Amino acid sequence: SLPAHLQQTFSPEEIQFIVENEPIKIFPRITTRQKITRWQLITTDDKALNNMVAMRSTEVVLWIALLLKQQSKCSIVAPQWLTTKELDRKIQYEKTHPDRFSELPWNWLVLARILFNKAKDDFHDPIHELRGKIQDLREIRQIKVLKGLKYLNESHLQLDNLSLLEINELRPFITEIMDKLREIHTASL
Amino acid sequence: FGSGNVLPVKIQPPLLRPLAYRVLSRKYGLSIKSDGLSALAEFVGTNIGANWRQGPATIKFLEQFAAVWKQQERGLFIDQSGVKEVIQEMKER
Amino acid sequence: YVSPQQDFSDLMKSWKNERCSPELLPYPHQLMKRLLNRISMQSQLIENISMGFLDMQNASNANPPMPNESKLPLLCMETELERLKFVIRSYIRCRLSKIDKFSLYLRQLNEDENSLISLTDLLSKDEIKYHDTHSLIWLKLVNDSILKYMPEELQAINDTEGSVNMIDEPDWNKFVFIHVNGPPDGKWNEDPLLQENEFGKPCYTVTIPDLKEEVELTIGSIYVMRYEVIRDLLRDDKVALI
Amino acid sequence: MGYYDIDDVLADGTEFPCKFQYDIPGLGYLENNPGRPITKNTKLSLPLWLARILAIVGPVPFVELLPPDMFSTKVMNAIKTDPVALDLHSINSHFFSLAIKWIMLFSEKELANVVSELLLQRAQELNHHASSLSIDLNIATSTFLLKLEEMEKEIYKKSHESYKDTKRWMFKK
Amino acid sequence: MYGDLGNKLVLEAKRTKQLYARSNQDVNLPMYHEDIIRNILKEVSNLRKNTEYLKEQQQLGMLDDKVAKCQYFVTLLCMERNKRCLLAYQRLRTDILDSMAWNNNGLDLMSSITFSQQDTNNLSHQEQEYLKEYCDLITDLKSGDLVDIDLSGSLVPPSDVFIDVRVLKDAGEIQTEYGVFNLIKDSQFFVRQSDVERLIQQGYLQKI
Repeated sequence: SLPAHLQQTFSPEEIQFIVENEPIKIFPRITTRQKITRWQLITTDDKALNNMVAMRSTEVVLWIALLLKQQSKCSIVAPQWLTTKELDRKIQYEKTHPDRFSELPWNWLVLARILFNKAKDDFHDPIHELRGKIQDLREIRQIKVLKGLKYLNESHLQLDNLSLLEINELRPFITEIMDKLREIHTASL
Repeated sequence: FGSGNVLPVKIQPPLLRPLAYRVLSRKYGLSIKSDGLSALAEFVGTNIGANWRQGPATIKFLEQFAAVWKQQERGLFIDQSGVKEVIQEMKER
Repeated sequence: YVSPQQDFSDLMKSWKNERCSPELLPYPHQLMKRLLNRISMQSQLIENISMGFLDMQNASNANPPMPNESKLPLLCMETELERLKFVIRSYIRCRLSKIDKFSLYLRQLNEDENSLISLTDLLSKDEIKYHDTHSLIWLKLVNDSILKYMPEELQAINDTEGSVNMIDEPDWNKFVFIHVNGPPDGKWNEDPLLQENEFGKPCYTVTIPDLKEEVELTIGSIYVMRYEVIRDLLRDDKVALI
Repeated sequence: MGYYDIDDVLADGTEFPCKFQYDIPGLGYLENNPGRPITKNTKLSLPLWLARILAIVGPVPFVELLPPDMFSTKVMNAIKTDPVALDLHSINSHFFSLAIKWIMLFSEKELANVVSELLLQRAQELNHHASSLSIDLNIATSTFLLKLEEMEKEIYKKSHESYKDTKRWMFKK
Repeated sequence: MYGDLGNKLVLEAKRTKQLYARSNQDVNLPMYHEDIIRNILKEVSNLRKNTEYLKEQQQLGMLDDKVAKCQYFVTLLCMERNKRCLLAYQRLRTDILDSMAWNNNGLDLMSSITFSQQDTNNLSHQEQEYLKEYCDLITDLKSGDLVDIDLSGSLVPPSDVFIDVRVLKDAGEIQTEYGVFNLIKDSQFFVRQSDVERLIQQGYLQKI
């Protein structure tokens, strides 16, 4: 809260927490179907976890999936946007329109890093190609952010599709610059 | 702290340490050493009759043991003196 | 209500709004009570299974809890409780710091008769005790240290008529990042504030009087905006601070 | 209007030129001349926490505030010609706070149009230098950070720290 | 002129703030400035004497009112400036003290075992008293309605269930809920994160 800044900005670890508080799909390697000890969770619905059958698709929260993959009882399926084809489509869309941001999920960087670190085996494409494509996208997004920073004023800004980490790393500069501009304008009234 | 019960049954600290841990280490205070834990078995076994399923008695005992360590400076680790502070507690009353 | 998932969603949204907002937001009295009761019951539950597993083991040198369908459930209980406790702790400490920053302003609000804002609603009881104790301690410190050697004309720690105002108030025009959720639940036709725009989804309208302009917020877009013009929408859950 | 702000307290203690419009005895320690009383039409440099109030109470006030040296036509022309290269630290270590103060006391729309542009054009260079995280395997940064106002150093430090934490979390192995 | 000394005090505060701002780990407050503060006290006392003298000299009616108003305003303004400087210095030092008091898991700080971050003699007596009541306030907060939640706990989110830790200082056997840890120096543990948060916070363990 108070120590180490934290007054008005989130740390990267808290952003990671928020990201891991989101659902994901898995392929269980165990069967916990009720016969013809139970999970009984208090913050997430446990219906899927209680009723599990092997070699079938279910969805749970992300951190439970990581805890299961720590053991040998899970296999997380990466989202469909984590593919070379779908990344090359977004790169082209990014190139063609130099005044809007492409539509990527608000956790693409954090999810990509977490999945590359933990579930390296589950990817179908080679991981180095995807890692290069992520950097290729990030550089162009940085160029567009740098160009858009010139239009700062006292009224309001619109950043339609900027990601969570990109917003977090830029908030202290943007807010303070516009605050100072607003004070300068208000003083002259 | 009271007397007149049936008899001091002897029990191993393994079945006593969870309550002491939750009361002391988690909330306020810490470092219940093994020798100190064994020392804290005798006085709680003095009135052992019909307990570990009872109500306030054990919690109040742990509260009173914490009272000395807030009052006196002492330290962190709990040693064979644990009976020495209960002597002070019975001196207080 | 009667959904444990929505309690966690509401707690998270309240925490996120609390960190990024300049003012001192109202306290969600009922949600905190429900969450504390749930934590109290859950801790007792895990303690009960732990005791039950331990007692049987020592009786007749029986086998430990058989590993399959045993360890993972209880481990999940523990880690889930740990995360929830962290979230509530961070929320409480952040609001306590904000209480520290605005002691005199809160006192002046409480002392004003014609003020709809009252500390019984905006402040929790433990926060009331904290405010009262901290104010007295700080007053004792300053009175013993400095203010005793000062003329009776200026011996007040709160002076609104001096050269510089000694009572600080929240910044009502701070710039924040917001996301336009839209209606809290649905029924887009029901909301009177929604108004359609050309070839687009319905957008809210706000006015900036100092600039004297009308700003339209389209649903699904992220904005950098003043805090005052968006207070009502945030209070009614139309927008969320990011 | 921050009572407990350290930087506001420091910036509020700067000396501004002013002229006495009355003739009064008993003063003189303002001039460091104890016994000598002050005369009429005398030009002295007084601190801002005093000159601000002495120019309000009288009608004609006791003291008139004179145009400052830091807001001359030369400084405005230098600001307009090249904002980035200008050394604001040499002009004054608290340029911006005194600028908003001067705009507040005397409503000047011209100064509000120049200071805003100066800040907007220097923000780009501030961001460029703050985003440049070194990689282990320049003279520009050292030269530029010696031309920064007291207020701009805080923004530079915040932006730099945020960028370093983001980079650290991204590449933690 | 009169307030020119107090500015120096404010300058000192700025330096302390930098040590607070550029602090990878917790730091200690420098020495108190009782001599400078006493100098401002002496000069404000002299200003009070001057205001009194002006009061009598005006109320005998030897001087014009417009003349006396100016020096009255000057003395009042100088006293206000000195009060502002002293209060700002005091509030900064108070904020740092509150931060340290929160960052030691409550406790009585200097009376009991401390993390050796601060020497006793740096703080003023009134500051030492203030710290004591603030610690008591933290203590009776922690026993409030929020007993289950540790309001003085760690503020970094939990994201690793099992961690590797290394012992820094030697110690004896310590009982934990359902087990025992033997703290032999230069030994490594693989255990759950929740058990060793307390010991890492107190410097008996390393790594995470």
